[PDB]
Amino acid sequence: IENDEAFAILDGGAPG
Amino acid sequence: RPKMTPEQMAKEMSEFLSRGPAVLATKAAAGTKKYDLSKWKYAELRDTINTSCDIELLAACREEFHRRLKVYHAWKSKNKKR
Repeated sequence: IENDEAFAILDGGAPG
Repeated sequence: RPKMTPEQMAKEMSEFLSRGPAVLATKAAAGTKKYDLSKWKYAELRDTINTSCDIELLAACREEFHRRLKVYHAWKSKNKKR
């Protein structure tokens, strides 16, 4: 969950 | 894929930014930020930068890395605090 969010931030450029 | 942890990816981004700093204080920033790189994967950006033959593109990737790193730090702040 949280780890996935961090990955998106540094991968998909997501806000988190 | 690199399968690198969030912290590991952030460290690499910082190293790239330090290696080739981009103030963008000049008007060169305009017309470059318009590029959409936030949709490019970390691995894709890494390869793009290495294969980048244009200064404008290089700056674009640097900008994406900085923005991505900023968001990452903010996210960690939320989980770490508040």
